[PDB]
Amino acid sequence: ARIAGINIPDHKHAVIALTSIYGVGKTRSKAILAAAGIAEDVKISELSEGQIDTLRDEVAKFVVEGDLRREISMSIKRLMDLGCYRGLRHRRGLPVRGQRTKTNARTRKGPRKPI
Amino acid sequence: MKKDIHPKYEEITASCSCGNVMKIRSTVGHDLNLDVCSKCHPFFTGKQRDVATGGRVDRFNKRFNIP
Amino acid sequence: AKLHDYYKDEVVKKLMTEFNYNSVMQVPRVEKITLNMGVGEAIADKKLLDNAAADLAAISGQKPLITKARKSVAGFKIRQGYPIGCKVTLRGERMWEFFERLITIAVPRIRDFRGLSAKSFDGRGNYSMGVREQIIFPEIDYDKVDRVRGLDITITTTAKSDEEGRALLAAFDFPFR
Amino acid sequence: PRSLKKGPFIDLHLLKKVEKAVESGDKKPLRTWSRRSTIFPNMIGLTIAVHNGRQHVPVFVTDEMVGHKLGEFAPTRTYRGHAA
Amino acid sequence: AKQSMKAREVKRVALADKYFAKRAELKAIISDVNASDEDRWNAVLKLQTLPRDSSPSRQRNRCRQTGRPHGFLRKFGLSRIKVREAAMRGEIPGLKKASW
RNA sequence: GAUGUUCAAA
RNA sequence: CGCGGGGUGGAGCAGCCCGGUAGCUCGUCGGGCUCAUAACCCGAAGGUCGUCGGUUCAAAUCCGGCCCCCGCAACCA
RNA sequence: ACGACCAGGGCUACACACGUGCUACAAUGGCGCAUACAAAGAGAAGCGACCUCGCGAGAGCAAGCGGACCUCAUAAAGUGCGUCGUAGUCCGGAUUGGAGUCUGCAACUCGACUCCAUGAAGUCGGAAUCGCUAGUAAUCGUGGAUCAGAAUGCCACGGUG
Ligand SMILES: [Mg+2]
Ligand SMILES: [Mg+2]
Ligand SMILES: [Mg+2]
Ligand SMILES: [Mg+2]
Ligand SMILES: [Mg+2]
Ligand SMILES: [Mg+2]
Ligand SMILES: [Zn+2]
Repeated sequence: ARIAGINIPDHKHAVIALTSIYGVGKTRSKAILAAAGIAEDVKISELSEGQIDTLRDEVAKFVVEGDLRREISMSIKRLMDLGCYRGLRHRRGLPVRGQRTKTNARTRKGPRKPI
Repeated sequence: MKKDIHPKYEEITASCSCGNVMKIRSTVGHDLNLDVCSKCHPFFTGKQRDVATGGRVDRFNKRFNIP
Repeated sequence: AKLHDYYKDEVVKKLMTEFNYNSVMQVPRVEKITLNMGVGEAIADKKLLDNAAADLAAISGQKPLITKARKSVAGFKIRQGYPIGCKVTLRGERMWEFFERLITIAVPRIRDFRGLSAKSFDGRGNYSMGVREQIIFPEIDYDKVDRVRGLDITITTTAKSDEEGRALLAAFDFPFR
Repeated sequence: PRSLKKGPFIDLHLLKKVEKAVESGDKKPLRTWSRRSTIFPNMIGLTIAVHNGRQHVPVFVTDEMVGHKLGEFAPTRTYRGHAA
Repeated sequence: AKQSMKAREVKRVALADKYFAKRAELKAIISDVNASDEDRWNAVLKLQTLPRDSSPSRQRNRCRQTGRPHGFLRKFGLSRIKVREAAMRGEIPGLKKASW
């Protein structure tokens, strides 16, 4: 299956396929299906790629895929040009929220590096 | 000028937030939109500083009202 | 040649009155505007000199010229005949196109501005200035370049005296201090 | 984050000195120890040297700066590297 | 340097008593109330002009007998070690060793 | 079942 | 000059013949065991093999060129 | 002046190792719905129902309670139902962007929580090493003190076993 987004959702439970789509969370998946009205408890028969036509227009109201990524990039480049502490952690690959660097900061710094 | 070696150079129209539009010959290849020009600059004998122009400054103002 | 047409229509008569010249030819003019970039990391990374050259090629339409070192120097660990700098000399309509672009866009785009030193002239009327960041020119897309280097702009002028040189650029409305 | 209802946070001495400079034109940097104060549109285009324990560090205010605290930009610790 | 910390704590409880009931409550409520507008801004201004030591949060709970910052228990107003010794001397009423 | 030195007086 | 041998992890040594993608020993660094140290144990990193070509699906491996070292024999402008 | 009064910072920095915890690596589980029980304790600069609005953290209004009465605050695995069907997964949650709540003079360094998005490592861990003999380990919830605010710790409590 395909959606308005560039990435293609898998053929399976409709809610799960949307969670996988970038930019759309499980809760946002439920938001647009509430507007679309397509539930999984309806007749499974008569299901086609034509049906997601309503999905194409309603998802477009939410920034997703490349649009969100562009937003993330502009937010981080601004941080770098600002000279703020928040930007500096981004540059050095260090925690950006105030978590301890002494220990338990592996996700930010990366694999262990010998002295 | 020697052919081939020199970058392509066509005319482009660069617009400004103040509304001034300048036709400039540059190698950008695209009509970029800029914010500050010579006319809207405090040093270039500007009467109205860029403070009047909006942006995320206006967004800060809508959230916090100090009238 | 936007700033050229202005010069021969208004600047010429403007300078003519305040100096009491005898001939139009006496009125100084801008001969050439050499743009110079220097890469001390060319010996370390020759690729960086090519990237700086690509930046100057974007800033000014004319293709950049690679300057080899004039003489070997011990302090800078350089050898004669080794590419080190990058220079473009603008003398025609493209000189005027760069000049009008610099005043209209590059000078405002500078982060913090307090005026351009009127004192910074070679003493022969030829104005030399230094650009701290290459990103100010809109030619290079911001965040599309490896590092933010700088350049040196020199306005060689017919004027034999600094006083004639300042008034020529001032007539163009150059942002002097 | 300060609550929206309470509005933005600013120090009296900081705001008073900013208004005293704006009316008399930009001329000198405002040396302040108030890192808690928020960056305001009124002080854009000015160099506020927010205090860093050892010595004040100069910051030039910009439009993107507004919505962030004065101290947030300022260095608060020096750690160049573990290696010499 | 314990005496200097105690000399400060006596100033903080004196100033808080001086100011907590005269202006602290009103400046907070007129800032908090949604209906109030503009004045809530001016109210914050006069608040910062105050000494700032009045704040009850400037006060730190400390034993009266030994002026100790940590180990303080409110009911006894004493530090943990002071409570233990007093309980054994029988000074604290109803306090016995606990078994269960 | 490897190796483990020393230590003024009151 | 002829013939034979050698160069592979910091070092040393295999693997070579009979091509199947390269190990060990010792050292290094980190951990463990012990009151502590050694021994020991575990994990990690390190060269794709003196170099350059050819061959081939594929080369430390096979055949040449070159460099250095060594053994023996040879040398009447 | 090894005294004292102040404002800002630091004790939360971080090539790195160790100690003790937490959360996992799923299907005896995750998700959604329906539905069942505690014991212990704390409260007047305090617990704060109900009601209205907010997806919500919350805000407003305001009953009652110095406490077998009021309020936290009612439990969780459990049971019954549907789906996942073994996949880095309807596992797992790091991390990060955006926005808001609350405390507090103020949350930038340096608070917690909510929402929207993101979905790292991890498919059970090397040499080695710890705790526990019965309601004990194991597991699952609850309360307290400290406390303006700030638990995964700590002192208690019950559930299954
Ligand atoms: Mg004493
Ligand atoms: Mg306190
Ligand atoms: Mg202080
Ligand atoms: Mg500490
Ligand atoms: Mg598991
Ligand atoms: Mg608390
Ligand atoms: Zn403009």
